[PDB]
Amino acid sequence: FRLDNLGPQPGSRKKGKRKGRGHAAGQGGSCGFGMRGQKSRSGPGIMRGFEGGQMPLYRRIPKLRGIAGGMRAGLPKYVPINLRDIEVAGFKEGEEVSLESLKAKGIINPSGRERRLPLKILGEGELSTKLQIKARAFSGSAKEKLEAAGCSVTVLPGRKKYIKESVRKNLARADEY
Amino acid sequence: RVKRGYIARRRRKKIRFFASSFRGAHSRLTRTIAQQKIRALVSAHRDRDRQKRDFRRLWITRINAAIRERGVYYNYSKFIHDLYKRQLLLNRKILAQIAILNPNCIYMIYNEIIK
Amino acid sequence: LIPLPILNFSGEKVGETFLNLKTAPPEKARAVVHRGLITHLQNKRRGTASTLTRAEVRGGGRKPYPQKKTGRARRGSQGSPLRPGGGVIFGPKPRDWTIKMNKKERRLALSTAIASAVGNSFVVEEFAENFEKPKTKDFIAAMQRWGLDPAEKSLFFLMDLVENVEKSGRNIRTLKLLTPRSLNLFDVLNAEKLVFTEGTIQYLNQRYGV
Amino acid sequence: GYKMKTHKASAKRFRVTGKGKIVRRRAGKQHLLAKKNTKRKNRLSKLIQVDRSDYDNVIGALPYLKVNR
RNA sequence: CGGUAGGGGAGCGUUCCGUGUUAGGGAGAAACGCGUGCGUGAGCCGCGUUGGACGAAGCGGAAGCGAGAAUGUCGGCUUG
RNA sequence: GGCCAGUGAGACGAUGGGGGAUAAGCUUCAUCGUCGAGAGGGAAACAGCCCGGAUCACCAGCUAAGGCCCCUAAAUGACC
RNA sequence: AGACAACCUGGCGAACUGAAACAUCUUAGUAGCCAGAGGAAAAGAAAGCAAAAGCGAUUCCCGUAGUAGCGGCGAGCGAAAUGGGAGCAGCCUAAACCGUGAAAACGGGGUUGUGGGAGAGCAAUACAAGCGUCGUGCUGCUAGGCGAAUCAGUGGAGUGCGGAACCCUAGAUGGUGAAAGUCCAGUAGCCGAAAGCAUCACUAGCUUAUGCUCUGACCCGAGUAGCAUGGGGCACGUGGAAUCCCGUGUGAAUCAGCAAGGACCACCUUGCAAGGCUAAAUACUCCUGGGUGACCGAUAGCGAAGUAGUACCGUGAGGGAAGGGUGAAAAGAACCCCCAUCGGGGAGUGAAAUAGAACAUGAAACCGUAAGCUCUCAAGCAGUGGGAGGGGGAACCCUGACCGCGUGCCUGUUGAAGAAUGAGCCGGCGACUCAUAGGCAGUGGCUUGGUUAAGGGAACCCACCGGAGCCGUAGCGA
Repeated sequence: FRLDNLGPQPGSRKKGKRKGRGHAAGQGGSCGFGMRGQKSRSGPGIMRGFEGGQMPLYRRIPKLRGIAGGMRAGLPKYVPINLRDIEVAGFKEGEEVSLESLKAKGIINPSGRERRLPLKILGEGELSTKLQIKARAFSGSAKEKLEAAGCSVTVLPGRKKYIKESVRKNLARADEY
Repeated sequence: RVKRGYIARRRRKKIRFFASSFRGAHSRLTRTIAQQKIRALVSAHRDRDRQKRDFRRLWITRINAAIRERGVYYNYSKFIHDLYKRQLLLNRKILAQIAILNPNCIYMIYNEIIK
Repeated sequence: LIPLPILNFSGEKVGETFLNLKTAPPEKARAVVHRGLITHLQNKRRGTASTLTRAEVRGGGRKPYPQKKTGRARRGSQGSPLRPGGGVIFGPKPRDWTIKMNKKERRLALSTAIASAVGNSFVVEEFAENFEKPKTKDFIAAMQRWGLDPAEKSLFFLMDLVENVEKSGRNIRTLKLLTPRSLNLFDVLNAEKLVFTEGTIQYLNQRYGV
Repeated sequence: GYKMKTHKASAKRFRVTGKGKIVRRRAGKQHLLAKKNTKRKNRLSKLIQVDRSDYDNVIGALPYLKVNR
């Protein structure tokens, strides 16, 4: 493969059309911008989502729901379905499982919020071989599937939240059964 | 990264040469050499299709006179009653051509038509 | 693929050292290796091409004469692009091109280049060098007795590149020594006369599989 | 090296629905409803998908939002 | 198989770079012309001169890249 | 459906109408034609009427609208 | 005490603009002006961030995130913590009590934080660091030197070409009549300094701090934090508006305290103010040295390839041009003739001077000259198809008698040959470009995943490294 001999495949590259060089090119003169008007004039031009004085669609419509204050956050716990977990990459059944094992396996990868996710096991999907999961709270349907499977499952307590002593004492007082 | 040109001089010498014997500024003065060029090509079209049309005309009138030479009222009209009734495959107004070269032949044609 | 005999200083045929390298699918080789070259030497360039716009040129910003009441065009500065005093429209200013080419593709441009140069009388191959008092005569004579000398650009490389061959390889313009650290797509892409050593034949084989 | 800002005045409006198509919210609901029949009122509450014209006024005006078609 | 606005397809050309201190070149590089040579065409081959030094082709790359229209603009020249 | 345009005051002719004075090469709408964006022949000249639709070559022929005394092709042809 | 290209800090601080108007907002705290200082400045060692888990002075790049949020919730503005890197560096003071005192003041102890410092005891503390005295020795900078290898024939000249040798730790460059490793200055490598200056090291001085423990309850940066009130900036437009600095007036406690943890209140967690200093990574160019150029090469590149901020213009601030290329060597023209010594023709030089000094290729417009054919009853956007007559080298090209057809070109219009626009002609200069991002298509790589960014890499490109981060994997819901 000498330097001279090498060539690129066909259709790999398209020469950019240069507007205004000639009439034969066809973009010459007006350049397809037509005659006059705001679009024809050089400049930033009319703003997008602008209706030329009519109320824009965004303006007429009320902002969705609960707009002002809202967590507007979904993800809490990364969710990996059983079909995805049992199927595809398959655990030895000797292996521990959990988030650390999963990342290594490559079935599930958490990058933006590794810290925020605790993981969850979805009810959906069926697992052929029983396995032990040290992951935190799972869906009841999903929890049921593992139990039917008979694979050992263990809930994991991720963290403890500090509470005021007076409040804590109050809870103890309730302990009326 | 200046990229200046000379391809105009050839672009334009070529025309400058196609417009020779144009008798005015139409042969020297480039910015009009161009539009002249355009207009010579255009009249080449119109004079070409009109030359087909024009030579028919010329032969119709020429054959027409040769036929009217018979002193009785014949025509280029009636000569063609009688030249298609008798099957002659279209001497193609080029009987108008021998009519001036071999006139005796065209009198032979004409007599066979009259029969 | 195809094997190839090892040479020596004397120039005989010890050894086998079969070389196998991963290659692009046929009909995709040119696009794969061409694009790799063109990112190579497109990336290499350097901007170093500047100019001045209507705003930097030193000409002033005085409206040279009033708008109307004069019979003459509406010229609006003598620093304007139209006037031949300066002010270029859309001149070149230092742009910094760079073409991220996917590693696993770039590799494959090498493997294709190499794997295409071998087996057609374009890969002689050695095993070592012992030069002392580096002298560019024993070395060029080595090329002579060795493979193809003819000073016809004969890319040529080695492993760990002992100084006393670096130091006698530079005088000869046609062939330039290479190391894995210094490997480039360009110069191993003559497929003309490129040599190897066993450290390169297995190091090479090791880097690329099938 | 710069980035395209998202017209926040229409990200507080739209939304996109997993299968990837803009929805919105219907208009005329928190104002003067003695007048308005019930029937109309529960027609003026359902979040409906949005028509195509503006579906092209916005997909350009709100670029980081993962809409298909 | 008419075609303006306009959209799509296929190309030529110019300065520069890779293949190069390339092939070729003081028996002579480019501007002017004879060849209706050659092309649908942008243009290409040849052909010559007092001077006369550089530089193709092919496969590729980049663009201060293609002009008679801006009462454009710089220079030289006319008309009256 | 995707990616993207240009267009946003048309003109006349035919018809049914409003306004006008059943005036305008006026204005305003509805249904079609040509021009716009379309050449060519008839109309003396003559976008918007008639035939008609131009890929090219032809010093070949038949016709359409229209025409046959001269300028310009073709009967100063028949009979009422 | 003056000067400064740009970068920096401070004070004052606009507007055209965007919002298709415009007063809140945005351009923007930008521009500019003033005031300092540095080769860098500013910032900086925690009354910080966090969040039941951890960090640990500052300053930058990546990235989180064009997300959270703010916003006539309009135009728009837009963080940060965790994560990854570049660079790392910590100290000195104010009390408390002691030794002075013409009652100010100086000396010594004292400086840290789940709390230190004022108080109580040794077996004769050393290693460690900084600095300085002048002093010593290499390393580089400011001169420089040695430094390999050939000739012939070609043609005005050879470095090219054909032939024949050689060097190469030196085919990097500049020249030399025409291009060369072997012609020259050179280059690799190598040697070199009075003296001056650099970045370090060492020989001898000051200086290093928590070697430890325990029970008291002194001080722990006073008109300062708070508050009221007026603001400014915080990504955050007076909003529940925290922290952060300011104008007016009131005006705490200090450790069985005080501030922060986005009003506020409790409990818990972090840090402990109102004193100061400090290198690097970092932004910059009027510049200097080294190198590189898909940068220009004479209306381009600096405005400026010669007395270029020049001539010139303006009172003044200020504006601001154009002019390059005989030859390899002036060998730049001895002598003669026309001759007011302007300019010429010979002669001479040179390869060439129709290269001769308003000299290098020399286009077009425009000004002539000579030859070929042709116009004086003409009518025409001046051409075209037919071609009479004639001239050319002996079927092609020149000119054209006469006929027919043909209402300039662009912009722009429902509609222009238009008596609508524009252009005197010629030659040049002159217009959808780049940066980063979203979307789509073509092409390719990979895939039961794809990719790395900042950053390194014996320069710059770069093989290899770098998994932080992003995209595809689960939706519905405020």
